[PDB]
Amino acid sequence: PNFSSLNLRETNLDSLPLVDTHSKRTLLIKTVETRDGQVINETSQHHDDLE
Amino acid sequence: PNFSSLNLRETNLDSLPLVDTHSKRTLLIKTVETRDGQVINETSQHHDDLE
Amino acid sequence: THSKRTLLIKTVETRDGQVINETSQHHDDLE
Amino acid sequence: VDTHSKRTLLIKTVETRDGQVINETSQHHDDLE
Amino acid sequence: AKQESTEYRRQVQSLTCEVDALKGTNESLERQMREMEENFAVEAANYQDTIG
Amino acid sequence: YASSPGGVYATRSSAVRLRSSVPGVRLLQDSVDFSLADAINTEFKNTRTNEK
Amino acid sequence: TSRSLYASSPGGVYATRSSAVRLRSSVPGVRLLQDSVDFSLADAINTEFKNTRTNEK
Repeated sequence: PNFSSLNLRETNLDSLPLVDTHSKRTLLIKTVETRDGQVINETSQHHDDLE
Repeated sequence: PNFSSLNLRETNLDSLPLVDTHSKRTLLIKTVETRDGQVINETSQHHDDLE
Repeated sequence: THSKRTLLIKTVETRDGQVINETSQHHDDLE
Repeated sequence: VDTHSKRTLLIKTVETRDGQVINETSQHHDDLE
Repeated sequence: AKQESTEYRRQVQSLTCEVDALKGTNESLERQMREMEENFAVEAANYQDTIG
Repeated sequence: YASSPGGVYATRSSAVRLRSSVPGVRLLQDSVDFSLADAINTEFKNTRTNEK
Repeated sequence: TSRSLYASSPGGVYATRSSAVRLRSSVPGVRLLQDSVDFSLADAINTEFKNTRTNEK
C-alpha cells in the first residue's frame, strides 16, 4: 500500500502563470499632433502592458 | 494504489487571462471638431467599458 | 480501513471570488 | 477506523467591482471531517 | 446662462443627491455583503454544529 | 420491490436567444476542483489497499 | 419482483434544433482548449483503477 503515488493527481494545485490581472494596462497615448487646429498625425501609442 | 487524495483546482490558473474582467479599457474618444483648419470643439468623452 | 482521513483544505486563492479558485483539496488519506 | 483531518472551509469572497472594493470577506469555518 | 442656471441648480442638486443616494446605497450594499458573510458562515459552521 | 425512479429530469431551458449585440459579456473560465474526484481516486487506492 | 426505469431519454429529451435570428457578431474566439477531448484513456483507466481492484479481490 505505497499509495500517494496515486494520488489522483496533482493535475495540479495550479497557481500557474495564466494571469492578466497581472493587469492589461492599456496606456493609450493618443498623440494628436495638430497644425493650426487640423490633425496632421494621430500617433496613438498603445502600450499594451501586462503587469 | 488506493487511488486518491486530490488537488485539481485553479489557484492562480483561475485568476485567468481575465483582467477584472475589464482590460482597464480607457476608451478616450477625443473628438477634435476642426473647421477651416482651426479647432472649434474638443469633446474628450471617456468610456471605461468592461472587456 | 485506514478509513476516510479526508484532509479537506479549502484553498480559496483570493484574487477575488467569482474568479474562481474554490480549491477544496480532498486529501482522502488512508492512515 | 480513523477520520476527522479538519475540513477547514475557509470560505472567502471579494468581489472587487469596477476596480473598487465593495466588500472584503474572509470567513474561517473548521468542519471536524 | 441665467435661464440655464434655473434648471442647472436643480440638475446639480438632483445629480448630487442621486450620487449621495447611490453612496448611502453602496455603504448599505456592503452591509448586505456583511450580512451575506454571516449567512455563508452560519450556513457552513452552524449546519456542522447541527451535524455535531 | 424497489420501483423507485432513480432518473430525475436534469431540466434544460433554451428560450429564443435574442440579438445579443450587447457586447458586455465578460470572459471568466473558472474550473474545475473537483478535489472530491481526487479524494475518490484516493478512496479507489484505499479500497484496493483494503482488497490487498 | 424487481423492475425499474428501463426507459431511454428521461422527459423525452434529445438535442432538438435551435436556430435563432442571424446575429453577425464577430467573436475573436479565445479558446478554452480541451485536453479532455475524451481524456477517456483516464476512464478506461477508471475501469482499470477497478480491474486492479478486481484482480486483488
